Amino acid sequence: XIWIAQELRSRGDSFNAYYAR
Amino acid sequence: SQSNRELVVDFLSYKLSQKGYSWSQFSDVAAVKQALREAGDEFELRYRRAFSDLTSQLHITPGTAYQSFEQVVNELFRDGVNWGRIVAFFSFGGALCVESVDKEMQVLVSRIASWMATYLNDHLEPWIQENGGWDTFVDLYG
Ligand SMILES: [Cl-]
Ligand SMILES: [Cl-]
Repeated sequence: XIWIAQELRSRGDSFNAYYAR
Repeated sequence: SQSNRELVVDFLSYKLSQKGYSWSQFSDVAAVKQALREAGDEFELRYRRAFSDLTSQLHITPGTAYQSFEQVVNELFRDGVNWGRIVAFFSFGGALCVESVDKEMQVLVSRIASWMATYLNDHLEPWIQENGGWDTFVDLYG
């Protein structure tokens, strides 16, 4: 895992927020 | 779907190669490919610590590997899909593959590749096609 998925999700989202059109 | 499988193999092969491991030895079995490689490189460099967390907290073994993979990916995508989460997904599988080889569980490489391609084709493809397919990804991340 829960914590590992959470880490990946939050970082994926920050990455997404920067690059999203 | 065959193009998706080929995308998974391209990424995993690249990430293995960066660690000095060849696809031909360790698997028992173009603009999009390049964008994903670059996005993967950037994601992993920027959040290196998250990937050491993964290999320290989860001791993969062939018997528990599938259940653990599916639990991580299901939680990752629990409330939706976006490009950032997709990049995290590819990077996660890449890390798992390299970890498997380091730990002498290299039979898992082709299995992880299969689990990723299945998840991509069944569960991520609907969102990807609804959002302009992989060419859109190339636009934003290439
Ligand atoms: Cl941490
Ligand atoms: Cl959630």
